[PDB]
Amino acid sequence: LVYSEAGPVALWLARVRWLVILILTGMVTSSILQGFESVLEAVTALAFYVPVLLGTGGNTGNQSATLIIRALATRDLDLRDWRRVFLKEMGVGLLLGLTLSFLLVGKVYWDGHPLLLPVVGVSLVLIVFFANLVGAMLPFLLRRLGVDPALVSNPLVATLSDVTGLLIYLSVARLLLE
Amino acid sequence: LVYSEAGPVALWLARVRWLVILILTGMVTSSILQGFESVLEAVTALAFYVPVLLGTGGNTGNQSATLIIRALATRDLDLRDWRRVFLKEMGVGLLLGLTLSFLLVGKVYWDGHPLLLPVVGVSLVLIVFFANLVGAMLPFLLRRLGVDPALVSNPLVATLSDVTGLLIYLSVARLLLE
Ligand SMILES: [Ca+2]
Ligand SMILES: [Ca+2]
Repeated sequence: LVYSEAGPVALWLARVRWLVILILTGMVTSSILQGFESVLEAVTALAFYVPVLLGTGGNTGNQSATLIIRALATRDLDLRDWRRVFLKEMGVGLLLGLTLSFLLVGKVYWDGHPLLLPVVGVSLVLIVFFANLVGAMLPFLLRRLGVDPALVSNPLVATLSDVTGLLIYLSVARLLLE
Repeated sequence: LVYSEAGPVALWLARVRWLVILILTGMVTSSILQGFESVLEAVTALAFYVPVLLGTGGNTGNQSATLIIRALATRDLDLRDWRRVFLKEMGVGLLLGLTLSFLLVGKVYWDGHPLLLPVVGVSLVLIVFFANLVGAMLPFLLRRLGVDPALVSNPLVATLSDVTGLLIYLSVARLLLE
C-alpha cells in the first residue's frame, strides 16, 4: 500500500472493488425516482433541489459521524453509550434541521416556486434529522463490527443519507401534491 | 469540544456555521439545474441519474484524497511531487471512470431508457476522471495554503463534486440531446 511504489493498474485494483459496491447502492437511487417520476414531470422544479437536499443531509451525517468517531477513539464514549447518544442527537438534529430548513425555504421563495415551499422545508428538517442519527449510530455499529470507522464511514453515511434523503423528499412531495 | 460534556444547544452552536456555509454552496446546484431546466423538461429521464452520478463522483474524490492525505501525512509524498501525482492519478481515473461507467450504462438499460445510455455513460467517465484529480490535488493545495487538509477536504470535495458533476452531466446532456 505504498502509493509512490504503486502503479496505475495497481491503484485501480484496490480502489475499484470499493467503488463498485457503492455504485450498485447508488443505482437503487435511480429506481426510486421512477415511481415519483410521474410526480417529477408534473412539477419540474423538484429536480433542482434534489442535489442540495441530499448534499446537506450528507454534510450533517459526516459531521456527526466525525464527532462520534473522535470520542470513541479517545474513550470519551464506550459502545454502551449509544442509546444516550441517540436521545441526545435527536435534539441536535432537530435544531440543525429547522435552522438549515429556514435557510433553504428562503431560497425556494426567492426562486419563486410556492408549491415547493412546504415540500422542501419539511423534508430538510426530516433529512437533517434522520441523516444525523444515521451519522452517530454508524460508528457504534462499525466498532461493534470490528471495522475501523474512519475508512468506511464517510462514503457509507453519504450513500445511506442520499437514499434516505430521496425517499422522504419524494414521499412528502407526493403527499402534498396528491 | 468534549462531546460527552457538551449539551444539545451547545452541540448545535458549533455545528451550524459549517453546515450553513455548505448549504449556501449547495444552493448553487439548484440554480445550475434551472438553466438546464430547459434540458430537463425535454427528458424527464435526466433527474434519476443525477444523485448517483454526483454520489459516485463524491466517493471517487474522497477515496483519492484520503490516500493523498495519508501519504502526505506519513511523508510518502512531498508537496513537490504534485505533478507526478497528477499524471499518475489521471490514468487511474480513466480506468475507474471507464469501469464504473460500464456498470451504470447497464443499469440505464435495465431502467429502459436507451437514448440516455450514451449521455449517462459518457458523463460518468468524465465525472470520475475529474473527481479523481480534484481529490488528489485538494490536499496539496490546502497543505500549500497552510491549513490541514483532513478536516476540510471531505466536505469541500463533496460540494465541489456535486457542482462540477452537475455541469458535466447537464452540458453533455445538452450536446447529445439538443
Ligand atoms: Ca454528496
Ligand atoms: Ca417531461
